[PDB]
Amino acid sequence: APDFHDKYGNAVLASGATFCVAVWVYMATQIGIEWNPSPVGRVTPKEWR
Amino acid sequence: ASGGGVPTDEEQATGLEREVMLAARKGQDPYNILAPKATSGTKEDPNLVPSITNKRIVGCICEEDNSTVIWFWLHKGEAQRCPSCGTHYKLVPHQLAH
Amino acid sequence: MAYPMQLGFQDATSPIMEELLHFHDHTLMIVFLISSLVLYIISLMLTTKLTHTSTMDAQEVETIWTILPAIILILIALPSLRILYMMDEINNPSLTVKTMGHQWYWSYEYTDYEDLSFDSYMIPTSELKPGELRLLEVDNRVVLPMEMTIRMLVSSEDVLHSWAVPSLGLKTDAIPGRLNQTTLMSSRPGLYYGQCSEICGSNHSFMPIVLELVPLKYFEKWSASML
Amino acid sequence: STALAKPQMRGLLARRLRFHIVGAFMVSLGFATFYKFAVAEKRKKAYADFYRNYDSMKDFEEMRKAGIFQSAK
Amino acid sequence: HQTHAYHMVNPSPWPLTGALSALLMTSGLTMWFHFNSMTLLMIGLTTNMLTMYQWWRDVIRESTFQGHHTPAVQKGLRYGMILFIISEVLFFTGFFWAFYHSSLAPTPELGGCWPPTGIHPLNPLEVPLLNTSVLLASGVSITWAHHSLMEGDRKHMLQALFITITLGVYFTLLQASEYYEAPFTISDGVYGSTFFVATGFHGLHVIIGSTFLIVCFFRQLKFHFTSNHHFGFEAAAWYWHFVDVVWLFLYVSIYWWGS
Amino acid sequence: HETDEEFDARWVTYFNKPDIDAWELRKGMNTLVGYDLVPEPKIIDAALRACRRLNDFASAVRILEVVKDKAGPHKEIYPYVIQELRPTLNELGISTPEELGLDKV
Amino acid sequence: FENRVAEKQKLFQEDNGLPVHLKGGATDNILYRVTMTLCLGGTLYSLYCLGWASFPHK
Amino acid sequence: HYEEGPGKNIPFSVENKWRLLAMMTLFFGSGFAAPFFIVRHQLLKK
Amino acid sequence: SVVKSEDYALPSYVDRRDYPLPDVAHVKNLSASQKALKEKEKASWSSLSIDEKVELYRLKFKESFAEMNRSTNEWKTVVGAAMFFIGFTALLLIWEKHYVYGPIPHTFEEEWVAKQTKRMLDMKVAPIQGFSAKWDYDKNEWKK
Amino acid sequence: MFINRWLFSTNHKDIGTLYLLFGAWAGMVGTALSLLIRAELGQPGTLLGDDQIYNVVVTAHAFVMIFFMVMPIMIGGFGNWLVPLMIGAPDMAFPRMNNMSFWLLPPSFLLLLASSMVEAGAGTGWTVYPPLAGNLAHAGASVDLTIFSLHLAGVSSILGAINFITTIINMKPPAMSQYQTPLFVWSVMITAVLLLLSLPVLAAGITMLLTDRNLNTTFFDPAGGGDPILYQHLFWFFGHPEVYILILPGFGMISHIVTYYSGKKEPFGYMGMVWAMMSIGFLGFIVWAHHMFTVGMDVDTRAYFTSATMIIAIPTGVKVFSWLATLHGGNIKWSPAMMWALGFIFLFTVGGLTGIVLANSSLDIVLHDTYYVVAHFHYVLSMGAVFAIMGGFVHWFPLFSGYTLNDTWAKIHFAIMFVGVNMTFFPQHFLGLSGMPRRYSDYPDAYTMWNTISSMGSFISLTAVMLMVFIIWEAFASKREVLTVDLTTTNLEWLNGCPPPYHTFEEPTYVNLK
Amino acid sequence: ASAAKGDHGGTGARTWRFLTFGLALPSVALCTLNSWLHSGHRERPAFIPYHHLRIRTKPFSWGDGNHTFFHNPRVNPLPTGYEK
Amino acid sequence: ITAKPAKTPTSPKEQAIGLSVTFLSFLLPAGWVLYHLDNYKKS
Amino acid sequence: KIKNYQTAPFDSRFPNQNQTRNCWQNYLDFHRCEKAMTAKGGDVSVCEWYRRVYKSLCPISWVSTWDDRRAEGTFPGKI
Ligand code: HEA
Ligand code: HEA
Ligand SMILES: CCCCC/C=C\C/C=C/C/C=C\C/C=C\CCCC(=O)O[C@H](COC(=O)CCCCCCCCCCCCCCCCC)COP(=O)(O)OCCN
Ligand SMILES: CCCCCC/C=C\CCCCCCCCCC(=O)O[C@H](COC(=O)CCCCCCCCCCCCCCC)COP(=O)(O)OC[C@@H](O)CO
Ligand SMILES: CCCCCCCCCCO[C@@H]1O[C@H](CO)[C@@H](O[C@H]2O[C@H](CO)[C@@H](O)[C@H](O)[C@H]2O)[C@H](O)[C@H]1O
Ligand code: CUA
Ligand SMILES: [O-][O-]
Ligand SMILES: [Cu+2]
Ligand SMILES: [Mg+2]
Ligand code: NA
Ligand SMILES: [Zn+2]
Repeated sequence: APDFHDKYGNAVLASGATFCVAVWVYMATQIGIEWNPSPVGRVTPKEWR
Repeated sequence: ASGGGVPTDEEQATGLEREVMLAARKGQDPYNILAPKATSGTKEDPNLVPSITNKRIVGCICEEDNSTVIWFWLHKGEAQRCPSCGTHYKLVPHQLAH
Repeated sequence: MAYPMQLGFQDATSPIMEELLHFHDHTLMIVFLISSLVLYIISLMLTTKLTHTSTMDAQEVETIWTILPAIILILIALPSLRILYMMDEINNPSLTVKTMGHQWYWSYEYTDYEDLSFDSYMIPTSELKPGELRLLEVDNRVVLPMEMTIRMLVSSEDVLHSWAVPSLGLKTDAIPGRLNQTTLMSSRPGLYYGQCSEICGSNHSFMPIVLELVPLKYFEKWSASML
Repeated sequence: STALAKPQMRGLLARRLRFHIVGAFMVSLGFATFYKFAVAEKRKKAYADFYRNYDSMKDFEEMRKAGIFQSAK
Repeated sequence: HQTHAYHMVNPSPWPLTGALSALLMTSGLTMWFHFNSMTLLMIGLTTNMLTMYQWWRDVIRESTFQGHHTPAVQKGLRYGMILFIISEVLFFTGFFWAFYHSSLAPTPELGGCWPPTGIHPLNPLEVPLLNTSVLLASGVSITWAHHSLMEGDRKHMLQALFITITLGVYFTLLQASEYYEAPFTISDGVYGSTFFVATGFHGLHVIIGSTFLIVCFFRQLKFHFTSNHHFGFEAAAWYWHFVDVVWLFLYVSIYWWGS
Repeated sequence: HETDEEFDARWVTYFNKPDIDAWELRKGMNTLVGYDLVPEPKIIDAALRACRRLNDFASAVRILEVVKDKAGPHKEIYPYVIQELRPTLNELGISTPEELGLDKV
Repeated sequence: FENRVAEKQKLFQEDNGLPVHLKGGATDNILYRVTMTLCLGGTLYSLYCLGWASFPHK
Repeated sequence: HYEEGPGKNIPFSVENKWRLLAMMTLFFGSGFAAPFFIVRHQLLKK
Repeated sequence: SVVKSEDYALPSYVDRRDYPLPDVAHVKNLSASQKALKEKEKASWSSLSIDEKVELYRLKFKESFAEMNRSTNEWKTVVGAAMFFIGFTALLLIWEKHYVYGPIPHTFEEEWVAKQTKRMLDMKVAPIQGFSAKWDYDKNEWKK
Repeated sequence: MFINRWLFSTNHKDIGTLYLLFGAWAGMVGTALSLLIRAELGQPGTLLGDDQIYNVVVTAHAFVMIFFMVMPIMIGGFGNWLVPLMIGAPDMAFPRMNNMSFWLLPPSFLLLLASSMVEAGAGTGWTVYPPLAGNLAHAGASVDLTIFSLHLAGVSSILGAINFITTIINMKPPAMSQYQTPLFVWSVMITAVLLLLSLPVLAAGITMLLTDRNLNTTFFDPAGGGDPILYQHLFWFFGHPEVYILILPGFGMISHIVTYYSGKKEPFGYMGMVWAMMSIGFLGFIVWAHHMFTVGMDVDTRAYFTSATMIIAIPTGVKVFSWLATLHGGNIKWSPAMMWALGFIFLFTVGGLTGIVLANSSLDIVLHDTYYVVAHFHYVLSMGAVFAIMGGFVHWFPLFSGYTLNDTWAKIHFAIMFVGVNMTFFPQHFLGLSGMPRRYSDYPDAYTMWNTISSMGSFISLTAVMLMVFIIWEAFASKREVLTVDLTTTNLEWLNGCPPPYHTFEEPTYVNLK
Repeated sequence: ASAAKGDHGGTGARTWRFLTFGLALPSVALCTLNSWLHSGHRERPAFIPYHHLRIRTKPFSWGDGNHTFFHNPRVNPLPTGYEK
Repeated sequence: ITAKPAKTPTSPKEQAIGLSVTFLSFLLPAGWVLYHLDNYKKS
Repeated sequence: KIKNYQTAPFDSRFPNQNQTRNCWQNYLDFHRCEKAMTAKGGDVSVCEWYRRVYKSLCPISWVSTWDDRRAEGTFPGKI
């Protein structure tokens, strides 16, 4: 007699993983958060004085 | 120097306090103030556990100085054994209202 | 100052801060090794179907588990206290500067020869010049001579504050009625930043410290021009 | 057929424990050497090489010519 | 029917009324310090008094009139009172630590000296010494009252207990007169702060201990104590010796070493 | 403490007591599985013969499953111990858990 | 004074189902209602005083 | 005496799971909302 | 069979691999055929059928050790549902970004950071390891 | 009957239930204040206002978590429900005074919320140091309402310590020595001796603050010869014992949970465990000035407090190695409570180790008043005390209520909270080492990547708190009543059934001497 | 110390009444003579408005705010000196 | 532990309603305050 | 005689982080010296060492407050 995990475990794992990755990638990259990464290797220094 | 006028416990204790004080004089212990002393605990000489109802919890300290106590309900009927050391206990129900 | 994504201490600007860095590397390896060993045993205790559930004798193993930690704490404490005493050692400073904390800015007094004092306030974000650091620059920096032992004396004229410069290994509380002393010696010129380090009310986050370390002759002319 | 040989049947938990507590000890000495080299020594050598020929007036003149100081133009 | 000797207490409203009296006293002190009004405070002090009276009344009903203080219940109440007195010893340790901190390292604002410039201590050989003879004497008379009650002598117990209370009230009247005569006040820097808060909380404990002895005096007048069962008197005596020993530390430290 | 052989001899003794009762059979097995060992075939043979004197076929099967369980991931131990007990299994008509289908999850 | 504790032992052991704080008679209920009324009344007033004090009085 | 047993040794009813959801929502939700309303109250003063 | 709350003080049945012989049988009441089976178990076990032996096992115990020790798929439901609710949390952070937070300060504009980074190199921020040690002042570029 | 049972109680199990309900409500207040701190810090700039509103939220967050969530749940809730049952006693020694310890807490919490409602709140830090907390820099009623809220919580806990010590000393079966009482009962006995000796010294300090604010005393005001640093010695003479009072009942619940779900009849090394809790309680009174290494104390003082604080790692290591030895050999049950206890063993070890880093005063000059201290104490409080409270709540909820939780939902709740707390606090070590100060509503821009990650972790921890409320509703909504509990021979609190009757042990246990 | 005293067989009511009337109440009468002999007002010191005394950071919650609770006009000056 | 089947089983749909109402009870009132911060700040 | 003064030297009387008494003592010494010298018809120049050391160490508001209170006749130290 299959229980809830037997019947729906694979779909909850595959759906929850898919969902979690898609919504954190979207949040991290698409909405204007400023992570303020290191300028090293990234930023071309510019005259300020 | 001295003189009287203060009541004694014999005169004036009441309620449970008086019940305990009067049982003590009889050497009786209906309110479980003393630790019972073990028998050899064999099946011929079980520890006799008084109760007012049909079952009482026993704690067995199987060996002196153990820090773990083994707890179980002892039921009226044939003696039961501690599940750790096997020593025997037998329930002796009833009455306490003299 | 701190840089983005920084994981450890600001690089050392003074010999005591370098000592603290190597003492923290020593202590962090030990911290790493014991949390790893605990996580590993946990995993080892949880990954067998073999069982032993009868009473276990504790006395032998408790000798190991008290003596090996005692030996590790001695191995931490010995370099720890050597640094603690080295910082306290007598050193013959060349200059004394006082700083008084206030709500919400710092004043500085350099009164060994003439009566020099001034206030130092955060540059508001709307007034930063291009390239300047939000919340950390001040209008009047604490100019000091590089490569010289300086006695800093710290107090407050109101509530508690605390005067800190992480890259020199410095944090001394500013308490009204008390004059606390610390030593500062920078091995390099430059600008070295810190921030008030005891909650002091509405603008605690906005009363920073900026030291400017330069050669003595420049400090002497700057001090004359600030009179 | 062949009969099967008698295996070890006693002390299997304790034997597993001993083998892996030794293993952890060897691994802990391994990480301590690694860390002495990758981190602690690395740091001591970065500071000593930085200071070995460092010229503090040279470093000050570079900062001054870059405009950073209030007390030196 | 139980077969152990402990006391299952009837459901009671006094813990709630005592908690609400604490809310009304503290919100009352805040309205008095900040909103110019004593109204909440006197409601809380009144309900605190009513709670204390009915709770302790009910402990006398449970024990002298209903018999529930078997020896095991009385041994619990012994431990309770000992632990209570230890907590009060550590409350006064905080005020002794404040006094030694301030007096052992007098700051420039005091003149760098103790007693501070401008303070003129009381003479520890005048009313403070008299107060110390009064509370030591009261520890001797309450010991006489304890042994009289154990030897069954009602007249002498009451005589000795009355003398003890008289001396407690003498100390409190003497201390009230020295408060009024003293030329320094609680606002006279840390000397006046330490002196009036530490002797003031001790005076409060002498007034609480003397009220507890007066409860025992009236209970003894009503024959509540037997010659072997009288834990309320033993507790009041242990509390009274604590008030005497705190005063001996206060007299050595603040009135004599700190003058 | 004692040698292996001494330990085994006391447990063979315990289970060979002719008038062992059901409580003592259970107390013995549930205490013996607390130790860090799979019990020797000779201990198991005396416990299975105690089950036969107590007319308890099912507990004999359960003691064979407890032997397999105590061996953990050492899959060579149970088949060894069943080999050693094949003459007592045949003499007493004890079917193993696998012959009864009771190893199926 | 005469020892009247046995009279009070009989009163407070009467088998009338009263909890101890009400077992003395009609006095105890009046003193309980007084105390409870002051407590609950005084608590409502403290809540009114917090409302008043939580806003500026200009 | 008092009621004994599961669902009876508590000061709130669990006889109806939806009236219980409402009560638990009111209870936990009022503790979680109070600091946000306090902040709002402090911001609206000045 | 049926266990009742009012049985809580009686010896009870448990399946647990560390307590193989529990305090009571799984089934104590016996039908007529079951009674006859327990009489037949007093004779030689070689005369029991496989079925009869299984039945005697299942009167004494509830699950076998293979059954009580079985694995399950519950980890997939736990991990998947925990990733779901961690994913739901990012919705709450997207709502906060959109409705709660205003613009961040102007010091994070690209041009401000490029100038700020030049000034940090000019003041040799963290020149031994942390920051300016990663810039090549001879080449005027980040060290590769 | 409802007022008699729930407002006039004299029963230790119903008073424990009242404490667990009060602590759960205070945990939601404390969680909202934690989310307001991390919303302010989750992007650079200013969200709510300047540091006064911010630090009113930080100060209330701490007082609510410590005095209204952890102490009431561990000592008032689990201590009252479990201690009398684990010694066979029929109730607490002072069952009526026990009810006043509970009912003083709603008025203490009312005073705390009034302090935030009036004037501009008490933005002082939970340490309430002067002169910021004095009458010139915090004029008006807020700091006095905080003082009186701590006076009420102090009296509740001192009365409660007297009750627990008396009940554990005096009300065991006559044959049971204190070396036959379970470890959770030892942990509550030692926590109550720490409360009895430490809370009166906090009450003396905060009454001196009250009189400098309102009666013109000058204990902490140098103009009268007073000293702000004397308040810090009186507060931390209590405050170091206070953190041991927050973790010791947790160590006692972890020893029961690891023993039970390892299928063992006893914890490894019982007398070592008793020795280590009494050694930690004793050493915890001689180390307080490790919270004052930057105030200007003499060097030899700072060497003593570094050495004496490191010494604590020895007994605490004995407990951690003894919990690992209790798992060794076990028939391990991977229940949700065991997951919380195994999280606690590792994450409390990490937090305790960063506490040893901070005990070195030379290093603490650069780490004090930075987020490295906030990462240390949240590993031992959000991942230590709170993981022991969640392990004990899911382990004993079927005893208190008679109903089971859904274990799969509880495992989902543990997995979400474990990611959230670690996301929140691990990066705060980097913020501390790189110099971010405590009590700041905004930070220099370099600190933005780790403050953004730590506030994303705080929102994942909020999703776990919301899901815990639904899990408790689903168990009361479904009503799955308990049947058999394993290991009752070594866990006496379950032997009267679930939930146990209102009166238990009306006939005491029988325990002989032999 | 044994003190200078002697008694001990048992410490009973008769001995503690002997101590109360023969030692403790004579000590209180002696200390009462001694005090109620050095009494009578010694004369007040010049007023000096020292800033570590007569502190006022908040008005007192009674009176005019500037008098201490058991203010004695003869001996307690206000911050501005002795009362008229 | 062992237990009886639910006396009042809460189906998947009923769980989704209880979970959704519990989440909304925490999120809507705080969301309303935070959405309106600016209204309170400059007011 | 002993100029080229740079700052106040280490003083074994005050070897700890708290230097409040150093400042105080030297301000007292200076003012005591100066009162002795002004009295007996001598020269305040001999008091100079104390004056330099207190001016180095003491916050300007502390010296300002102590000078006001000496003028006012409320300075609590003995001079
Ligand atoms: C439950 C809470 C709790 C607990 C139990 C502790 C436990 C400890 N704490 Fe912590 N602490 C706090 C809560 C707690 N702390 C709080 C709230 C603050 C901030 C107060 C404020 O300012 O607001 C703080 C602040 C704080 C400071 C002040 C830092 C500063 O402000 O600059 C210090 C200094 O020494 C410190 C040290 C320690 C140590 C050494 C322990 C030790 O008890 C830890 C011992 C544990 C172990 C070491 C791990 C297990 C051991 C082993 C596996 C053995 C092998 C180990 C070794 C050989 C090292 N703590
Ligand atoms: C028990 C103590 C405790 C706990 C659990 C927490 C939990 C959290 N705290 Fe902490 N915090 C403190 C005590 C605690 N805190 C203290 C003492 C301070 C210093 C104050 C000062 O500086 O003056 C502080 C400071 C502090 C700061 C530093 C503020 C600054 O310096 O400016 C931060 C920053 O992110 C923070 C965040 C959090 C977060 C995001 C959590 C989250 O992990 C919270 C997530 C939620 C929970 C852990 C659930 C809570 C509980 C329950 C819902 C009960 C369930 C009920 C039953 C099972 C019966 N806290
Ligand atoms: C005669 C001996 C008996 C003492 C009793 C007399 C009167 C008031 C009662 C207070 C008792 C105890 C301590 C409270 C603090 C201060 C009072 C100190 C004792 C006292 O009475 O001090 C007086 C000041 O009172 C003032 O300010 C009084 C202002 C009165 C308001 C008090 C404030 C309430 C305090 C809260 C206490 C909190 C307790 C916490 C318990 C902790 C929980 C575990 C001294 O008078 P003065 O004119 O300054 O100088 C004499 C000059 N001729
Ligand atoms: C301005 C003043 C107002 C401020 C508040 C306080 C004011 C005054 C309170 C004085 C305290 C009175 C206490 C009366 C207790 C009466 C009840 C009692 O004494 O009860 C006894 C039990 O002891 C018991 O509970 C022991 C019980 C008591 C502890 C009392 C000690 C003080 C509590 C003080 C609150 C302290 C405040 C500290 C401030 C920092 C009854 O047992 P027995 O005596 O053996 O009798 C039985 C025999 O008859 C049988 O034969
Ligand atoms: C730290 C704990 C909190 C985390 C975040 C909570 C996630 C918030 C859940 C949503 O809160 C609702 O959000 C709506 C916006 O989506 C708000 O409507 C507001 O905005 C709508 C859209 O502009 C208008 O239609 C409404 O009238 C106006 O109230 C509404 O008030 C608020 O209850
Ligand atoms: Cu100044 Cu914080
Ligand atoms: O307090 O650690
Ligand atoms: Cu501490
Ligand atoms: Mg600090
Ligand atoms: Na911010
Ligand atoms: Zn036994």
